[PDB]
Amino acid sequence: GNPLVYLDVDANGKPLGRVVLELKADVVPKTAENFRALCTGEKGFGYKGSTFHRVIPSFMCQAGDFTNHNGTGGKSIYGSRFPDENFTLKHVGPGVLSMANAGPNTNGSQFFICTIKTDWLDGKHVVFGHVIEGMDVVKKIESFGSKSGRTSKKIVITDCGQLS
Repeated sequence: GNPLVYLDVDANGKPLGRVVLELKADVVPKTAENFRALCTGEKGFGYKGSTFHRVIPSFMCQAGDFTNHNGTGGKSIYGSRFPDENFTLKHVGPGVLSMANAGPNTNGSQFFICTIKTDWLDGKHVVFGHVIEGMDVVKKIESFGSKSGRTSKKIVITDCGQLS
C-alpha cells in the first residue's frame, strides 16, 4: 500500500515526538516517491538534520529546505525542481501534507503541514498525504511560529525514515 514515513522533531534540542505521514502514492506517485526517499536519505541527501523554518499559527508549518534552511533552497530526487503532478487531493483541513512552491511547477523538497483548512491553495499546491499520528507534535511546532513565519524555537527534524 501507500508509504508511511516519519519525522522525529526537536524544539531547542529537546524531543517533541514523532509525526507519521501517509503518502498518497496511489494519487501522486512521483510526489510521494520524492518525499519518501528524502525521508530515508537513500539518494545521499534529505530531511535529516533540517528545520521547520516558516511556521504561521492558524495556517501551516513548513519545512524541507535542507540546503539553505530558509525557504530559498531544497532539491528533489529528480533534479532541482519537478512539475505539479496533479491537484486532485484538496486542502481539506488540519493535517494535510502539501508541497510548498514558488509558483507553477516548482516543487523541490519543501513541504507544509496544514493546521487549518487552506482551501485557497487548492489548484496551486500539490497535496500528497496527511498526518496519521502526531498532530500533537504539529500543534507544538505551530505554537512556536509567528505571523511572519519566523520561529521562536529552533525546530529540527532530527531523524526521519520509512515505516512501511
